[PDB]
Amino acid sequence: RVTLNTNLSDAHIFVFKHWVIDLIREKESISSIRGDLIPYLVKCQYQKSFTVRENIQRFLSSPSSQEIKINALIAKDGIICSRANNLPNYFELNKCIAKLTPEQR
Amino acid sequence: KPKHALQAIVLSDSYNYRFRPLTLDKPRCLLPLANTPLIEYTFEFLALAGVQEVYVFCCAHAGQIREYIEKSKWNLPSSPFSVNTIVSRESLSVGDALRELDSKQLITSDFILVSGDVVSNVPLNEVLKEHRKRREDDKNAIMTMVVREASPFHRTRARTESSVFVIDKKTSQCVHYQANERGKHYVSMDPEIFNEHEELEVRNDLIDCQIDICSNDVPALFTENFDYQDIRKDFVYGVLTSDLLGKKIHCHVAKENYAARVRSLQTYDAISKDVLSRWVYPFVPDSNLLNQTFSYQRHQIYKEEDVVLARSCIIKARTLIGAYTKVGDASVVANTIIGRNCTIGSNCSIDSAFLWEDVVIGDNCRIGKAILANSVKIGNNCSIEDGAIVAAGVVIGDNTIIEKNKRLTTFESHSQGTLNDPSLVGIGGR
Amino acid sequence: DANLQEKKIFEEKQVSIFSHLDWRRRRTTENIPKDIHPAVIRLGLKLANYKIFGSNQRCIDLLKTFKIVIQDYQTPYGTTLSRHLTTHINSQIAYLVSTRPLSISMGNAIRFLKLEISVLDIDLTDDEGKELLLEKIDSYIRDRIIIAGQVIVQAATEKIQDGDVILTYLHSSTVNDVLIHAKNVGKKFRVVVVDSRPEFEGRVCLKLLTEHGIECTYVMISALSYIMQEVTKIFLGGHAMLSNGALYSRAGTSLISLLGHESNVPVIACCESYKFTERIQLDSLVYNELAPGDQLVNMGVDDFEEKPGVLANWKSVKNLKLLSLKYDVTPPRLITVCVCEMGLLPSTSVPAIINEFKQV
Amino acid sequence: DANLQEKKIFEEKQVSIFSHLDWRRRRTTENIPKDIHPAVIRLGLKLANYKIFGSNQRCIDLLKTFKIVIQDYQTPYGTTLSRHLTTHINSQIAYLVSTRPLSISMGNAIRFLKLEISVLDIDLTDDEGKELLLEKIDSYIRDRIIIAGQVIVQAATEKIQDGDVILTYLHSSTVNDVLIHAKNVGKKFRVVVVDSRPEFEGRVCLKLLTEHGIECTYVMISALSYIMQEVTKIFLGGHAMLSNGALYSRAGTSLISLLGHESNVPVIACCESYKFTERIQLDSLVYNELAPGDQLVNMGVDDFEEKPGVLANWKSVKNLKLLSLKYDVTPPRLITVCVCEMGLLPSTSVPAIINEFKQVY
Amino acid sequence: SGSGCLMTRTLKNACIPTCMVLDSAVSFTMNRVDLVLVGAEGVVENGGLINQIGTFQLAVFAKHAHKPFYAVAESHKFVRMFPLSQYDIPFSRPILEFDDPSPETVAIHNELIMNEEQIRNNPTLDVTPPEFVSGLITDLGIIDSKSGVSEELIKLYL
Amino acid sequence: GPISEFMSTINVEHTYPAVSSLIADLKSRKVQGPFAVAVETALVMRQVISQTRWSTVDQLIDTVRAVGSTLVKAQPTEFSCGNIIRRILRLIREEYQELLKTADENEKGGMDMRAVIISGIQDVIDELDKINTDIEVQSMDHLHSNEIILTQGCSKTVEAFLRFAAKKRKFSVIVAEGFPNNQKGSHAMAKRLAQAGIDTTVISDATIFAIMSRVNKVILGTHAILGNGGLVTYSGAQLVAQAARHHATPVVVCSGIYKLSPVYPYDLESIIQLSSPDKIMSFNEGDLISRAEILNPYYDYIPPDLVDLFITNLGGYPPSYLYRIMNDTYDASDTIL
Repeated sequence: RVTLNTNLSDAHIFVFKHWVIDLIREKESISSIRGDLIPYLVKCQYQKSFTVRENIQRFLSSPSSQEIKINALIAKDGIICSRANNLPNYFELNKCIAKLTPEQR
Repeated sequence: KPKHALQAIVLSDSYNYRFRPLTLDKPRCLLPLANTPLIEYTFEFLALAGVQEVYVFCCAHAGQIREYIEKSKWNLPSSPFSVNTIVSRESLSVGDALRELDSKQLITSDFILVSGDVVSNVPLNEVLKEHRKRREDDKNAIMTMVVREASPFHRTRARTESSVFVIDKKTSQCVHYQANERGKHYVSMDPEIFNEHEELEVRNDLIDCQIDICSNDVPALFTENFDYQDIRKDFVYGVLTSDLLGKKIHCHVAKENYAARVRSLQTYDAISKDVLSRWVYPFVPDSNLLNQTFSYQRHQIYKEEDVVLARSCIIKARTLIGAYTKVGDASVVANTIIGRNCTIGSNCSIDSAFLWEDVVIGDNCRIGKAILANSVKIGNNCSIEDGAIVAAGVVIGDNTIIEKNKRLTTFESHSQGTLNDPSLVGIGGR
Repeated sequence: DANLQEKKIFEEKQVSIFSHLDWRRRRTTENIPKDIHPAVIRLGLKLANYKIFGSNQRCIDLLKTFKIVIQDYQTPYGTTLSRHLTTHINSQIAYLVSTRPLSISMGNAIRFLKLEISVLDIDLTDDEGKELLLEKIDSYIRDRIIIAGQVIVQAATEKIQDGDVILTYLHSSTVNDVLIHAKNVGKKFRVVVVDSRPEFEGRVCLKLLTEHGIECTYVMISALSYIMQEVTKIFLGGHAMLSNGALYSRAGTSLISLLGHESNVPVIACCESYKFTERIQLDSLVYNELAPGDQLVNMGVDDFEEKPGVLANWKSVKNLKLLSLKYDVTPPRLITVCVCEMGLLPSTSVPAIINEFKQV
Repeated sequence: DANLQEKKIFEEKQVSIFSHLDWRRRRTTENIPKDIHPAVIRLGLKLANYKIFGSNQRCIDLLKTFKIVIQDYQTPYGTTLSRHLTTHINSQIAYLVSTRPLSISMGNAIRFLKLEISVLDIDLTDDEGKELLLEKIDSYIRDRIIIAGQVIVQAATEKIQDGDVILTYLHSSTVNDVLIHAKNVGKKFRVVVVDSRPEFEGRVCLKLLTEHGIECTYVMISALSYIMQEVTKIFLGGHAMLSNGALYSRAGTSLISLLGHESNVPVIACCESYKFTERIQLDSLVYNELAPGDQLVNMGVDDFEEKPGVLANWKSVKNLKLLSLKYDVTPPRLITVCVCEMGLLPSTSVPAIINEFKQVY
Repeated sequence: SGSGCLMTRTLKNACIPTCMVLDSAVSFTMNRVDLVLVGAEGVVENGGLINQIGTFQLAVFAKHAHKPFYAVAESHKFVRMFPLSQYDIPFSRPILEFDDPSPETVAIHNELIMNEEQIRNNPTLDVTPPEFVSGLITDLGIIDSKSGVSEELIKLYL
Repeated sequence: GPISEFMSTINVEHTYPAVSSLIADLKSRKVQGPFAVAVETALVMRQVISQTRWSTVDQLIDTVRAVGSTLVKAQPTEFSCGNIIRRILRLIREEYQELLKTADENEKGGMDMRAVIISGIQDVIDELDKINTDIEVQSMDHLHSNEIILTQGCSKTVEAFLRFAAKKRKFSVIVAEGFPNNQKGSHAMAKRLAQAGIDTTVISDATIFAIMSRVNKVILGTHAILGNGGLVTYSGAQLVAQAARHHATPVVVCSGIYKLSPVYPYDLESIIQLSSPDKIMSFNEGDLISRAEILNPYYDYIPPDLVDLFITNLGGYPPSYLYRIMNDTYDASDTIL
């Protein structure tokens, strides 16, 4: 059961487990986080044969901290709201600024 | 009240083949499920929907089909609908019936269409209101497909019913559809639907009962596009690809009640277990719609009145026994349905089998996962492994073993069957 | 705050027999203090948003978390480890309490951990005091919980007999580990799984047992009268055993026991020792714990889904208020045995075992 | 005013359990209406001031009084007797109820007499109508009570066995009338007389049985556990038997039956048939009648002997109230037999007997 | 009465499994039984059940075991008597008396029983009060109220 | 002795069609619930009487019985069917014996009583729309202010029972939804009880034992009452009675009389009915629905020794007096149909 929206934009708010930073050091072919890293992560989520390496797990990355509680799977979720959350790339600057008037006097 | 009577046509003979070794003696739409002919399961479904005028296409055994209907309960004035039968060419393909339909100009308004025989208990009275509404503002609403929420690996979801739908989560409009085939590795659709749809939902959890709610134009449309043969691989595909011009279809995913179609060998078994298990209430033996004498017993055991249950015979769970049927001593039955007036020997072992009207089994017989048609006899010391299928009249000699899937027959086709005993390594008729 | 709140929390002593049951919950980290170690917060969320959180696993994860707290603790070297450490811990439970009331499996563990704090010698340095506590906790986990479970599993399996048909209710990971261990030793039997609204905790016991190849049946609690005729024994894992002999477990646990007694079937209670308590209740309303009433609004057979109940305004409708307790007290005369790691004891023999440990 | 009072009688449904029980009693002749017959006055005084007023003698004196009322009634010339007579009588009841609530015995008598007035033949005359129902009344006193009593006592004394130890409680004239019989028929037995506060009705039972030469034993209700070990049978006279099989008698009657059954003694209920009621009571609090609370202030072994106590100002001290219910119901699982004039019946068989008399077509 | 040795035969001659149980072992038997059924030598105003000596013995076990207790009785056995306790019945012979001695010194053991003199001291009959009988099977139908036994009984004696 | 032994299934459809149409509606649960069954059972026999021709009375009582015997095996558990039949049978042989005598009384064969039976049938139909309206008034002798009450699932009879008290007395009731089968209507009832000024609280079915400790009375509505005073009631009611008796809490049953039936509960397993498991576990959990046994009964039997009071259209009556309501309403010849 897969739902998918189209009128959705990124907000560039990502929160990562620590271990992913070592992946960024190794996998040099990652230029933009939003452009490259996220889809890289989502492919590995379900693609079976796409299991080049999970070694960047259980390597004493400290998730208990001696026996793993989160190994056989890598997860990644999304979250949506209703108002006041975007990022300027030109045309927003006119708008996000206008949106920035819940001020007073 | 009129309501254009609400018509409904039933496409029998459409899936007449896959039940091959038996359908040549009597058609699929009349063989028993839980000691009850299929079309009855379909009819009471139709009546549940408020249908008032039914037309049944027939090709194989159109006589004994109609003869049953004529003497059925549905030919009475108490019936809620007036069933008429229709004959056409043998091995009838969908649409070719629809084309023959409007050539008779007998479709008045919105109707339902069923390709085969269906067990179900979903009240469509809500689906039509769903259908007839969004149509009254967009006369290009053509077909409303009703489907059942389920698991991807559900026992009641096989290849033909295994499909992938893409629906507008707001208005429930199937914008893309494709069947699941070993090899079809990807799901591909032109993205221009995204520019016309905000919130889509890709679902592989459906069933596709193929109980579509068809509009008024559909038959005439099938005559305009004479190429369309299959309602799922020719019709809808043409609508989604804009072959048929500027028309929409909609999906109604039911989340409660039950719906499925008796179509394949790997479904008759499944659905039997699904109606024995009370999934299709009230359509259960305990209702006795045809004046049977069934009664629910614990662990899903169903018996009729006047049944010879020998002491020291052990009846396990999930089984069903018709009336006038005898069972020997030290015999064991489990997860098998049994037609009326059968006769089971002594010191036997049955499991996962299916027995029909008046069948005779000798002493010391072992059976499993086998279909035993009407009026067949088995000698003593025999044994039948899984997958076996025998037709009527067939009789097996004593001290014999029928291998798996070894379908038999009492007729003159290519199948290995022949009646008299012994009938495996010892051969009759060849 | 608490000065004014304590008057509020007392003004709630009026007509509603549930007026005293505290309903206040902190489900977010909004306005959270700073004294709070991360691993405590991650637990505070799990305490408030998880719903299949066994009474054991909480006490485990609580203590394991407490280890990290004490490890990462930095005592003010203007003092020593002993003084100003419970005060640090005390300021952690107050958060952890506000996210969900303390179980009985947790309080006694906390009540114990606070003692070993107060008794260790001052000669030890802080790095010595820590490493000591870490041992006592790890021992408390193995001796009082895990091993005790492994004993109960065996002893309970003994009274299982081939041909039995036993009844569990609402996923007690202890009584699952029995049934699981019961099939592996080859005991021939089958299971009845009684579930109930709102959070059908049963259909996960059905999942586990089925994934182990166990014959099982699934009926809601309103089918007890119909299904008890098949059952032969009843197995219950409790949240705690009171000192009167009563079994303090979840909702229908009483009706399970009561209906069984009125059908001559036994109510076997599996509960570890540390869940025992000196507390004693006459009714299932004095001490209890509330759940969100909105979870009743959902009609059909699913928790969080698209069921716009006809009561979704009960918070705003006058004279209509939903509620759902989540523990209830069953008298002894229905419970026939408590199987603890000290062996199979009569439920009424609880306070002796409590006074057994209190010799220290 | 009545509706205004009816508004008051609504607000008396508050937190207190006994909010609804009616305390309004008139114990004087102040402001009496005129349409009140003298013989009714003397009665209403006896109801509110007597204390050993058995539920039987009340129904008798009520009827014998009612004869004197009807005998002296005078219908207006512009109306026959039947029309506008209950109205007169109804104006008598409303007074009598204001002195002390109607017993169940008295009530059914009202319901019966009010009926025979309706079915009364219009084609008669006054002196024809009067002289008639006076016999109907005298017949009611004959068959329904007096004879019925004489049947019960004989039917009850039959189950008295030589060597018994009988236990009665709080003076039931019927229960006294059977023990005195069992004495005079030669039965060898002895009696335990359980009494209780506040108006020690048991002494007058002790007084009677003693003057008939009966070995008696006198203990307060607090000694039930102590005294039941000698008792072998329990005799109770009821104020009424409910339709569910329960027994509606004075206060301790419930404990008497309870403590007895937990010591394997039978509870024998001696009650007439006119005291059967079509109603039922799940608790001893919905339908009942109060006594003044002041009666248990004079704590001493007396009630008239004006020797005070500590609670004399209870009416003036907040969060303090004394009460004394006069009846409670006893579940039928504790009553063993009911001794109606139709023989020894099980208490549960009451409503049939009620429906048996409704054969009055 | 020893009639048990006879009843088991009367059933066996009709292909009915039989397991004779000692009078002292009905309790152990209950959890196996689904329903207990007995005859009646006399029915009482209170809905009682005057039958053989052991009926009330197992009428209470059925109560304690929550298994239904049914009794069969013919209408020509409704008697007009009323016991107050399970003992208030007339004794043909004085029963259950004690010996008065004086200083005179004088597994399975089936042959060790009471003499024919001791037995005659023991009672012949036994009465079960109506709260222990789920229903009564009569030609008048199945009666269970135990106040309807009286209406029917009263319907007779007149 | 059913009807098919008398009339051929086809000619039944021409003589009395509504009968043949009712059986279909009766087995297919198109008409369920005892009331809906009752009223439709009556007015079907109305046309039957208005459509059969006969000479002697023994023709009818043998005919109307015969159709009933089939009209029961349609769906027997909906007991209100036979109860309307059994009451009609006495209705004629009473109107017979009264006429056969009042003609003998006129002294010193007229089957034109059909319109009397219709005037007798319509009488009992008008009694049905007068079931609660004369039952709701018994509350003010049982419900009192500040009391706490417990019920279970939708039951309009009990609903109207309380709301009448709520007119003047204020009090509190507790509702246990009849999961899984009485969930919808039960919630609605509480929402209605709130409007009437009733401190109503909705609880899970399992929360019953908890709150009973402080419950004054429990009120219950049944699906039928059997010949032993036992109760056939919608699911989950034994939980209430058993919890009540554990607290000595009085149990009250507010039911009409058309459900009172003389059939004796021999085997319970032939009484309870089993609905679809869809109401208990979703069809999606495919792994589970295959590997397990899932059952959803929607009736429940509670024995008669557990009810303390019966509120009926005739009044309050102990269970040990139900038989006298039978024999005054039915005839023992018509126990079996």
